[PDB]
Amino acid sequence: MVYVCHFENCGRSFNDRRKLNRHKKIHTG
Ligand SMILES: [Zn+2]
Repeated sequence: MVYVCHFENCGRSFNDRRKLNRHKKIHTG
């Protein structure tokens, strides 16, 4: 699935769950 890291430190979009899941770590630590 595609997801959008529209968060207040990124404003990015990622055409894969693996690419958002691996990136979301950088917004948890
Ligand atoms: Zn992001």
